[PDB]
Amino acid sequence: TENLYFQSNAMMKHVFQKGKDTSKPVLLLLHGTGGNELDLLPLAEIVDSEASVLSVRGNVLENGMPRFFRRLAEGIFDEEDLIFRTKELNEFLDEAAKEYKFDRNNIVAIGYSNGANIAASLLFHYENALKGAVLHHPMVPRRGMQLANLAGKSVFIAAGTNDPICSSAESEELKVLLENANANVTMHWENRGHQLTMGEVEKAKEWYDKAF
Ligand SMILES: [Ca+2]
Ligand SMILES: [Cl-]
Ligand SMILES: [Zn+2]
Repeated sequence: TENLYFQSNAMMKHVFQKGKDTSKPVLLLLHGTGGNELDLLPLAEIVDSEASVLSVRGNVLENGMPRFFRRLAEGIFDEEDLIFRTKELNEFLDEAAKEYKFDRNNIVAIGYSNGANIAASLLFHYENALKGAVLHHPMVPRRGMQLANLAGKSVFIAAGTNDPICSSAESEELKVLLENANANVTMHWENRGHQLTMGEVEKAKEWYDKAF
């Protein structure tokens, strides 16, 4: 491998695995709080082994734990940092699409928790940052904002029933927000709290094969 200059000087630390089949979506992976850019690598394998993988480590630290944007407390985001980091990530997919010579307009995100949130934030703020997105246990990134039209864009949302972190009503609030902007939104339910489960990944694979 020799994309060494970028890997060291880009706006964001990440790993890239060029895929067996370039025509398939580049899978953008976004860890949850306190994880890292390797956590979700198993997910991509289960979802589309042939697909290119771009996996990113967030630029913010909360008590030693990688996060994609600052929060004061669970569910209370720094809204100025959120937009700045959403922009930052969008401007980074720009440079990574050039540097690794893949199609800027064909990227699909698999995020978990905090990682899912910035992914949903991209959907909200930047019309064409993502072709689609798998959101494992997301929240509403921000309220009261005009979304652009998400016409040909498909979103998978996996949420939990007995979840001490995200209320199921807020998970549906997210669905509705997204549909009102003409996204096609599939929604799967698990009843095992906030943990990311095999159950959901298998349903995401299924969904993914049908949407792309
Ligand atoms: Ca500490
Ligand atoms: Cl978060
Ligand atoms: Zn959850």
